[PDB]
Amino acid sequence: IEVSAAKEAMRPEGTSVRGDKRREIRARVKKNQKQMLRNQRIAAEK
Amino acid sequence: MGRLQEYQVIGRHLPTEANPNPALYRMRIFAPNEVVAKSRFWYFLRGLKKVKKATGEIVSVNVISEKHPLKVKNFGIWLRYDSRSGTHNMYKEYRETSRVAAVEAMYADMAARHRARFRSIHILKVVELEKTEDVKRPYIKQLVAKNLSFPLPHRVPKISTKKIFSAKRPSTFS
Amino acid sequence: IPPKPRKILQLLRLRQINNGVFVKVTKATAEMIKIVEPWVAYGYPNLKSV
Amino acid sequence: RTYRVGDIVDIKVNGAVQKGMPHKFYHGKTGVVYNVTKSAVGVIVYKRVKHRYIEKRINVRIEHVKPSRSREDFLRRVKENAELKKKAKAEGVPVQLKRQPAMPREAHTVSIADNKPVTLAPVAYETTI
Amino acid sequence: GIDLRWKHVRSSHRKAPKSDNVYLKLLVKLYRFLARRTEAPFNKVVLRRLFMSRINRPPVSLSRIARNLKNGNEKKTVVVVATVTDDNRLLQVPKMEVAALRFTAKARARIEAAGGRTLTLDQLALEKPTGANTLLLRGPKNAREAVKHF
RNA sequence: CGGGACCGAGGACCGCGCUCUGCAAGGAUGCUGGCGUAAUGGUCACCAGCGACCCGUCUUGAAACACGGACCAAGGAGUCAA
RNA sequence: GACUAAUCGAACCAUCUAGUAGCUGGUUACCGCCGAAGUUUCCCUCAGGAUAGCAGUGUCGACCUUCAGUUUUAUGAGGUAAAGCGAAUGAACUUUAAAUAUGUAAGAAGCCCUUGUUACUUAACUGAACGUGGGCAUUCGAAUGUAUCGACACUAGUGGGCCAUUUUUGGUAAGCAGAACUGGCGAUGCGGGAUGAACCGAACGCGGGGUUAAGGUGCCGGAGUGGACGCUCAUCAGACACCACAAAAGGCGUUAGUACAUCUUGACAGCAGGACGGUGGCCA
RNA sequence: GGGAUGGCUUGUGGCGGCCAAGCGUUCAUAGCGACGUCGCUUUGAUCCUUCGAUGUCGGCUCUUCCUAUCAUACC
Repeated sequence: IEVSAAKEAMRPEGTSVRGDKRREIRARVKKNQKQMLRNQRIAAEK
Repeated sequence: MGRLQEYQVIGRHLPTEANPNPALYRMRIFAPNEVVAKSRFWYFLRGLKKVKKATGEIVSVNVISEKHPLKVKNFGIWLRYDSRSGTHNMYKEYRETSRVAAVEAMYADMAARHRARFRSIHILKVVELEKTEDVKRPYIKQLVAKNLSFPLPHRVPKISTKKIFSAKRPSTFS
Repeated sequence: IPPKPRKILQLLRLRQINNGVFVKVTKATAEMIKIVEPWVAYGYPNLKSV
Repeated sequence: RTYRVGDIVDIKVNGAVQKGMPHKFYHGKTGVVYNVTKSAVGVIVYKRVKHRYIEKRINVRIEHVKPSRSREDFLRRVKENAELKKKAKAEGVPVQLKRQPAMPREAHTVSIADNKPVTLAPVAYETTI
Repeated sequence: GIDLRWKHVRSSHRKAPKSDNVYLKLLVKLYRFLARRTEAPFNKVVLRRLFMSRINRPPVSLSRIARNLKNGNEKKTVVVVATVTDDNRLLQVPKMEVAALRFTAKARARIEAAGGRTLTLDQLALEKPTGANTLLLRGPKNAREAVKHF
């Protein structure tokens, strides 16, 4: 994998470039799950 | 192709610990000079025995002169030549006084009749035909005929190209 | 001329056409001359030539 | 095998995983390690564009990375030169401590008596028949 | 044609002063003669610094001279090819022998009052033509507002 | 050992040399003839052999297209201040 | 949307006003010294930007340290050719080992040893890191080249152009389209390809002599109706061809060959003769 | 303020299968394959199935050329 020098300089220690896509996927899943839980709570209130 | 000479070229693989006395390979090469002769030797050795020039060495290069250059001989040449179809066998005959002269006549003949260049021709055998009965081609058979004698009709006389104008019309009878 | 033959000719000091130099034959020089073979003619000079 | 920051490594992609993989240029390249990971490693590789060099940083999985023997000859020669110079000072005899290129071969004579040469045609007659 | 991958480089240093000071021209002639006819590297350095512009000749103060006069240099002749200025923070001027391009009035007065000697560069050429027992001093070149803003 | 062509930079001596009374050795001298003026040389006009697109300007990578130019004189466009 | 003094989808006159334009046009003596460039990297694109790179003038610093689009050596990648298997085993076999270009490394600024600490690491004073001291100048540890240094300052154009060899990725009925390196051109004259952006040779101060390159030597046209051996006759031959037409194509054109076959027990071509009987075989 | 495919084309369909002289291969018997051929595309009928302009053609008047010939000449 090609690595940008600025991104690897700003990268925290211990983390690798091989987990970035899993991190992004986890963030997207977390946002979608939060929206689903909000919809469920509103529907249960109704 | 050129003023050719025949060279005995002897070469070998470079000696190693496993092979302290490598085999000697000998070839007869028709070439304009010794550099071309050694290059053709290494080309054929690479094509045959997988011995490279970098791992090999030249042991000897000698000129093989004709034994009787004043004796008229008939020569048979077995060659293979490469065309767009592929490789073709050929047996031809030449009436010359030396093997080198026969080989040059062969190169001129191949270039004239089949457009075969030097690099597409492999000379496999050059032999002197020991008997008159060994001659196969009619263009040599008519020359080896008994009591051969011919005239020369319509001989254009040799006139200097710098003498533009002539006062008499030339004759073509001598 | 490509950059590698150009650099080899510069290191051999053959900067002009019909320039000539003496070279001691080693492998390290022979490979250089073999690379610049499309621009040079070379050989073994005798005492009269030298 | 574990790697540390600063050592020299070679990159060799091995097996069926080298099939359509996007960066074929870095295969067979040698670089210096800057980052260490349990399953990966960070390598600095220099590229040449015209007269100048540029620096690229790559992440390579450790199954495609081997330690290099680039400086092994230099360290071996340094050690050998040290011991040979010490031995030369002990014995009072100069010795050659520099590599030299390969020289042209000298003159020698090759005998023929048990090694008679074989005459070869451009093609083999046993192949002709 | 001749293939020239490398280029012959014209000189990137001053060969002559840009100034029109006639006395500087006479000093330059004298030190050209000295640099040609002597082996002393001091003369060549002095000639080259005489060629120099003003930002390349920063002033040297009496406190800087007094700092460099310590540790066995008290009897050497101080050579500056710039202006020697006075430092009022230095309350006691040591005895010194200074040859400079020019002096400020207070620096000259304080050197002569401490009992030292003030010379010009032609007097320095007369007394030390080979630069023997000299201490060559330069001022702080990077102590300029433009250099700070670079 | 012959035959021919082009050239003669420098301007006391100094040097390397040699075949050493001197020389072909760190760059041409010697002898002779005609003429001493348009003879050599030069300028202009024309013929002859060979050579040779119409200038800016624009465009893009470049050409082509396009635009300006009947001719001449005089003005005529990177200045001053902070 | 007609007319309102040849002026009207808002008259005419003067002023603000030398209004603004990123678009068009133009922008004035000579010589000398240098001398360029087209995704490098980042930013939401087009009606986008910076920025790397390449240049010139000044200087200064010991213009000190040497460095290098190159080879060699060691080791990677390419094990890929190849030799053998009277070595084992069976491109995937191996003792050995290709070609093209290609990465890394090749010293005193270096190498090694020793002592401690560690906040790294290790079962661990163990490795490694940081310091400490010492040894190694007997050669400074390949070749070749080396008017090729460094650091500032200020200034300027160009920074997603065209063509081509090679490598590579895709395609089309056929065309072709992306990248990478390199070379050329835009900026460039000269000799030759009759002619000319992309071809070959060769790069340019003013002159004289000599010799060549590519290309040429029947005349135009400087140089050969030059030499040797052959081939070819075209009812618009051919002479700068490779691509297409276009096929394993059609030729009682002409040569040189290869294979198979017949031949004094008479081949191939002819001429003179035979070419018979069951039998008008069966069905229709 | 700019700007205004081309030595092309012609007379014989496509798709699928088969055969096939040959090319290759003969430690694999695969893969190309001209010539062909086979299948999809009313007893001289029906006349009660006309299936979309973005692309533009014209006419005089007059001359010449090509041949891929309708007529005239010959075969």
